[PDB]
Amino acid sequence: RRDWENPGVTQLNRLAAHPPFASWRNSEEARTDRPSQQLRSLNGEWRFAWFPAPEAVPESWLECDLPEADTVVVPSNWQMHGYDAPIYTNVTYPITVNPPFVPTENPTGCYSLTFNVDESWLQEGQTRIIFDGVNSAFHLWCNGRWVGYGQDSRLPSEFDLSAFLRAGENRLAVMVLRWSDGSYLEDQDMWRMSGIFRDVSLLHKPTTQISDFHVATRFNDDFSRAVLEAEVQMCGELRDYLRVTVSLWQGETQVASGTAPFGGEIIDERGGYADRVTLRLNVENPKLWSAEIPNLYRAVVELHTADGTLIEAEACDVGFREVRIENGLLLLNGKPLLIRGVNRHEHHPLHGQVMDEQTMVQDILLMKQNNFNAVRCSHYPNHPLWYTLCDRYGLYVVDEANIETHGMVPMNRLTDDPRWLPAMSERVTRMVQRDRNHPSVIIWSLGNESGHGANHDALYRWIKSVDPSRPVQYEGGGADTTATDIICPMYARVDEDQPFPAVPKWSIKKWLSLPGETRPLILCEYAHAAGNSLGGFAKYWQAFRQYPRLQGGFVWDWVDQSLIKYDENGNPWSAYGGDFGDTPNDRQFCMNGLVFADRTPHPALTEAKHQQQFFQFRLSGQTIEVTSEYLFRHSDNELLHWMVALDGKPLASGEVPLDVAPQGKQLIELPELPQPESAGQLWLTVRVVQPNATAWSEAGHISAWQQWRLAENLSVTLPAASHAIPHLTTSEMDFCIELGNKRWQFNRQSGFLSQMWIGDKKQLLTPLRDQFTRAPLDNDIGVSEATRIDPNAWVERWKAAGHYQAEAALLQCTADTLADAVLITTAHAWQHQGKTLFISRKTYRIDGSGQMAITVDVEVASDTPHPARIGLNCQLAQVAERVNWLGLGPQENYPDRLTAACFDRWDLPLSDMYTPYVFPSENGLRCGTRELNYGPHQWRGDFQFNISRYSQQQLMETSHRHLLHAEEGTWLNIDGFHMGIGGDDSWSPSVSAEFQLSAGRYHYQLVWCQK
Amino acid sequence: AALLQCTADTLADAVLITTAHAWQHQGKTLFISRKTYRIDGSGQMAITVDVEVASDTPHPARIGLNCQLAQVAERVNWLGLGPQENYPDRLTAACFDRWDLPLSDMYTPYVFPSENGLRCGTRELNYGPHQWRGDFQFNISRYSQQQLMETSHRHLLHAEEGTWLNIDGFHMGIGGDDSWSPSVSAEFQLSAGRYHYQLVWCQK
Ligand SMILES: [Mg+2]
Ligand SMILES: [Mg+2]
Ligand SMILES: [Mg+2]
Ligand SMILES: [Mg+2]
Ligand SMILES: [Mg+2]
Ligand code: NA
Ligand code: NA
Ligand code: NA
Ligand code: NA
Ligand code: NA
Repeated sequence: RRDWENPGVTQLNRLAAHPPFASWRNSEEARTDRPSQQLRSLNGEWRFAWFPAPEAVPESWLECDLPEADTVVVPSNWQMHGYDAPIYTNVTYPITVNPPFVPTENPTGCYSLTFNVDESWLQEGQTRIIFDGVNSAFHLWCNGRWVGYGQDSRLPSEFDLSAFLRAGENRLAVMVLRWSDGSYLEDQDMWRMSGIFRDVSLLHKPTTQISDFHVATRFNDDFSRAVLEAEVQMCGELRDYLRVTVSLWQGETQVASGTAPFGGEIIDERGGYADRVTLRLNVENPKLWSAEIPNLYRAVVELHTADGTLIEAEACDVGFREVRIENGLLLLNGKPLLIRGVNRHEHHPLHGQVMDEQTMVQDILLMKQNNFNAVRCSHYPNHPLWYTLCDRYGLYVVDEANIETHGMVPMNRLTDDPRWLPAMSERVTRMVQRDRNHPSVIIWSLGNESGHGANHDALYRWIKSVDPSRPVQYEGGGADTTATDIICPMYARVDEDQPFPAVPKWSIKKWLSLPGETRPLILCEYAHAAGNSLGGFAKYWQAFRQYPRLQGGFVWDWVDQSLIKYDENGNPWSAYGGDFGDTPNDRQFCMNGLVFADRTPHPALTEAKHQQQFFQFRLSGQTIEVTSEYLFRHSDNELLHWMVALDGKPLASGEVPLDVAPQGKQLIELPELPQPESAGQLWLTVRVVQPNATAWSEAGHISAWQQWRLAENLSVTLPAASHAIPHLTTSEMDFCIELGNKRWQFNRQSGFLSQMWIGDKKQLLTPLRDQFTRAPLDNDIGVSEATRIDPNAWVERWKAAGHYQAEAALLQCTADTLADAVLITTAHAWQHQGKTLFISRKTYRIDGSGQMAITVDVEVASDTPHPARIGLNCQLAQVAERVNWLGLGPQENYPDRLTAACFDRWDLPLSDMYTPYVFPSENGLRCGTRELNYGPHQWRGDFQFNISRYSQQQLMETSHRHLLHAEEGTWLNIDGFHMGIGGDDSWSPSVSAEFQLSAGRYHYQLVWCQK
Repeated sequence: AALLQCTADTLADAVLITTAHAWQHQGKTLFISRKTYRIDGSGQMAITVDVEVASDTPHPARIGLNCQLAQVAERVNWLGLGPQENYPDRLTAACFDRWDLPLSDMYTPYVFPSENGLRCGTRELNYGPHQWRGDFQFNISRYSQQQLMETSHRHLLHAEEGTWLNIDGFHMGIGGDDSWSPSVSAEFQLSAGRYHYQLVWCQK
């Protein structure tokens, strides 16, 4: 019947969806969420055989093991075991678009397992098998007999096996199809894999059982009182002696308990639900749940007889919180939220899409430690443990239906088609039925990038109808359709409109006030983090804080979707689209996370942490004003450390306890500070420290910081008259300056400093020359390709203008001797096709102190695309261990992404001055630097710089980081100016005007000397 | 202005004068100005100016040079934004072109005297036998900034000897969102800390 090519058949003999069950036969166990002997895990070693198509599967496989089969671990994605290749495609479907058909060559994975079942499980009750996740469709057999079928790769499919099992050994056979009509609703931008990638378990339930239960919490006006309402449903034989008891606990303290026989209130002309009952429990002064303070209660649901015999018990963690939209604002417990969120795909560099507790906990800790309070399940229901962790650790969750049809044309071709409504409805309804009791879930999403169809409006209303406790959002069709309670655009900019036809992305500030608009705005996706990105992140947060209805967004995204591969020598390396022979593919577009696949932070993560801080600061004289952005908690685990330093040299510091109420302020007056002796700029740095450890952080954790320039005393003292005077030697080929053990060689043909000597040791491997280009960042490239060039992308504009091929034409090179120094004057023209792009005019002044002052003045043709940078570069002959500098750091920072960096004296091993982006590009820049020390060299001024063993040329010509080779010496790039990196999105120019080098004329000066 | 340095050097085809000044008040260094004057065999004087502004001092109204010329000419010819008075935050209406007006038009008769007549984005200025070239803002009139500041009514202003010239590498915005509180937007305040501009003074 080819059920996998029929959207009308999404399952066969599958049991109803429901909240997590464990069927405890002991109430204390249910209260403490301890393991249940009735819920068995079937994870572990299974038998597996790969086939090119279901027609290739031998009928013998149903009755017994295939000798050809291998023993593999389950859960897993069979691509991770190397049976076939994982495919990385963004929008374009991995299969020919011909709904509801899939390729005849359909990779088929045959899983089997021989397992034991005790007769006690079969003598009474019901035994069901639970598949938490099977990608993308499968048929199930037990002991050779067909059981059922199921689709939707991200929700559990359960089947009753009571009539198929026997005491002792039993064998399951699962035929998993890689492609199915379900694949048409699973076009998410991620690796396309398959298999039994989530847990498999067996659950025993009594015949008379709890088949479902919904927990809800209502409050009075000030949240000082609440009522917990628990609707319980049963299956099996109704008996007057049956009872349901619901008890609520706060730790080991029982807060409330209620008991009642089955029989619900009258519903309509035919009566009510004889198989249901609703318990209502009053709770005075409830401890409220929030991401700030994840207070949780435990609700235990007991099904028992009047005489007191327990039949079975179920339970869940309960978080008392109200979520509602009022007067245009999304409120949690009556307070307006500020969503510091991120989109998070379920991805592991080694295990593919199989999630484990350790990885989940690690992600959550990193998120909270970096000031994130919310996560969007892009773009499907997650592993069930994810919600439990978010409930307990405290994170707001957007639960999203597994529906994405991005590849359709138009995007809503299937979602506006009534014939696909059934399939879509199951993806939404079964998600709600499964996760509705989790307090962490505060918003339901109808899916992602599937246009806007009538099916969306229908399902939007279904959710509003069945669960009025949570708002529903959906971005498809313009981000503000009738299917969303929240304006949730993706990549809409702060001030710039992008008036696309039909689905425009208005400036978020403008969007809010469009005629008749009243809803809150929270970006479902923003700040695309591809490689060296997040430029302009501060601009979003300034807007979020100033506009009440701009309530945040979810960054795109958490982790790079890179996979590990091994070279000829067995060494591991990060691979992306196309590295598995997969084609077509979208190469490196699968990597745009704030952290590498192994969870190591990208530099951009700290920018996010700083901008998402929960404490705001203002300075006025000696008074520091601390304002709390917390909505519910007092600062009961925070103290403020302050430090005043003169050009990196500490002069004073101290610490004051923070005692600020949510939304409150605290004034802190700094002690009378003694005036410094030497000249320089005094800097004030404050940081909030958490003295005590928490569930998500260690003692001493820094949660926020800020800096201010205090008094500055300009140096007005002149340097003592030098002893010696530099000697100039003029030859037809060079201008040589000599002073003591130092020598400078200027080539008169090139007009550049070609060599410098300290003693008899050469200091340069490559002359010191102007540089106006950079190895293109992901944002500079966009979607441009050699086969499909995007003339609008920055990299293409630079290439077309000849920025990368420009040659220096010497216009002037002269030498002059002064009373105490030698002055070399040069002028160069960079041309391409007879076009003068840039003109650099310089003067080098070498005086008796051995210092070389370089003054640079550049002209940039107003009609050439603004250059990526304006500076100098050279390859130093030396390689040192440390890099010391007075400036912004310690991490990588660019003009439009340097708010998190702090001005101070930093010292790091050379290696930390290089950022290992999987896709090589300009990196490691540090801005606002007044002094740089490397080996025997020191550079002073006011510049930006990067230093590493990789030339810009190599970074630009290398596709993967593991292919980079350290070059001889050290490449130094010192810029007077550097273009922003952008990142509002990665398919169009996103560098704001104020961060583009458009002045036309630029000036900077550097002093080079021996440290 | 406290003088910190003033040297003279003779080059292959020119004379180079280098100076350094520090403007102080109550022992506080407000601004430091470093310059070089290069006079070549063609009679042109190239002036390079580099200024440091203490970060803790209120951002300055302008950063430039001024002097009282001995001559009084009838016309002012310039290649820049014009023809009317324009400032950094009020120059959108002005157009870049070659303008030529009588001296009086380079002065705006505001009833209450103040800085006025500025023209921005100017690459060349011509007055009498003088010619200034670069990328600066300037105003030129028979009234000193001092007189303008000390005179309450325009009718009480008297033309001074010669002509007062104010050439700025940079000039602060004039603001105006209201007139009882600071209204010059951040992007138009001179808060960069370090400023650079260059001019060539010659005779034509
Ligand atoms: Mg089907
Ligand atoms: Mg047997
Ligand atoms: Mg998509
Ligand atoms: Mg800051
Ligand atoms: Mg205009
Ligand atoms: Na807001
Ligand atoms: Na991507
Ligand atoms: Na505290
Ligand atoms: Na590259
Ligand atoms: Na006046």
